[PDB]
Amino acid sequence: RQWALEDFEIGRPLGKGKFGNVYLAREKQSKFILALKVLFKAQLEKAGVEHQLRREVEIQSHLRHPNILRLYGYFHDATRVYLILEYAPLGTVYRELQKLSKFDEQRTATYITELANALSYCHSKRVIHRDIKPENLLLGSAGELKIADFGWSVHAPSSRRTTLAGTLDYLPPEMIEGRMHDEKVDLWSLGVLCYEFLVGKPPFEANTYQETYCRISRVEFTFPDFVTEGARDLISRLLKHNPSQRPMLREVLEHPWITANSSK
Amino acid sequence: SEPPSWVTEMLLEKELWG
Ligand SMILES: Nc1ncnc2c1ncn2[C@@H]1O[C@H](COP(=O)(O)OP(=O)(O)O)[C@@H](O)[C@H]1O
Ligand SMILES: *C(=O)CCNC(=O)[C@@H](*)CC(=O)O
Ligand SMILES: [Mg+2]
Ligand SMILES: [Mg+2]
Ligand code: NA
Repeated sequence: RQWALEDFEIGRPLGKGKFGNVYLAREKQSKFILALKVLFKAQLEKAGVEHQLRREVEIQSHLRHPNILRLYGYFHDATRVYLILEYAPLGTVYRELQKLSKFDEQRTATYITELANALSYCHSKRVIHRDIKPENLLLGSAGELKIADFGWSVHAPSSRRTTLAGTLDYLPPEMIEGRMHDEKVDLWSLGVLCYEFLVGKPPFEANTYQETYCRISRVEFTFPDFVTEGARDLISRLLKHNPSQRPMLREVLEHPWITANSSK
Repeated sequence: SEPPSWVTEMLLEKELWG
C-alpha cells in the first residue's frame, strides 16, 4: 500500500549502485524475498539526475515481461529514496562474464534471444532503454536474463531523442555525437553485447575514452578468428553506423545463427 | 546537470594531454 522501511527485513548488500547500495530484503507480512535499491537524496540532488530516477520509476513500474526486472513500488525517508525490486538471485551477467571470461555460442544466443524478446516488448511500448550493459542485466533463479536499471530509459512515442546518455562502450555513433536517436540505439548495444559475450571484451574497447569514442564513430572493430561466420553476420548487421540499416528485433530472433544456437 | 561519466572522463583526457 503505502510502503515504509519498517515493512521490510534487511539483509546483505547485493551490489553497489551510483547513489547507494542494493540490499537483499524481505517483506515482513508475506516473507517474500526482494531487493531494495537505495538512492541518497543529497547525492541525487548534487548530481542533478532526479529526472532519471523519475523516469526509472515511471517506466519500469508499468512493464510486465519475464525478461524485464519488475519494480514493485517505492518510498522515501528523510535522506533516501527506496525502490522495491524483484530479486535476481543469480546476479549480473557482468559477474558471470568475469567468471567464465567468455560465453559459448549456445549461452550467448540464448541471452541475445531473451534480450531481444525483452527489447521487443519495450519498443512496443515505445520505451528505449539506452544502457543495456552487462552490469544492468540480471539473472533469475532459472538463469534467465532480466533487463534492469531503467534510469537512462525514455518513453519516446513520436519524437526522436537528443539526450547524452548511457555508457560509452555500448553507445552507437548517433548517441555519442549527440545527434537525434531512436529505438535503434538498443539494437547497436545488442550487437556490442553479442560480441562482448563471445569475445570477452566489447568491440571498441580502448585504454582512453577519446580513442573509444573515435573507434565507435568510425565503426572500427575486428573479429577474432574463433567468432563463427553466423555470429559475425549478426554482429556486423547490428553494428551499422546507419541506424536504419540495423535489423529489426524480429530479424534478430529469426537469424539462423540465433535459431541454431539458442535454447530459448 | 551531471553528464554521463564518460563525458567527464573524456574532458579530463582533453584537459590533461590534448
Ligand atoms: N534486483 C536485484 N537483484 C540482485 N542484484 C541487484 C538487483 N538490482 C541491482 N542489483 C545489483 O546492484 C547493482 C547496481 O544496481 P543498479 O540498479 O544497476 O544501480 P545503478 O542505477 O546505480 O547502476 C547491479 O549491477 C547488481 O550488481
Ligand atoms: C574529443 O573530442 C576527442 C575526439 N576524438 C578523438 O580524438 C579520436 C581520434 C582518433 O583516435 O582517431
Ligand atoms: Mg546500473
Ligand atoms: Mg541506473
Ligand atoms: Na571488460
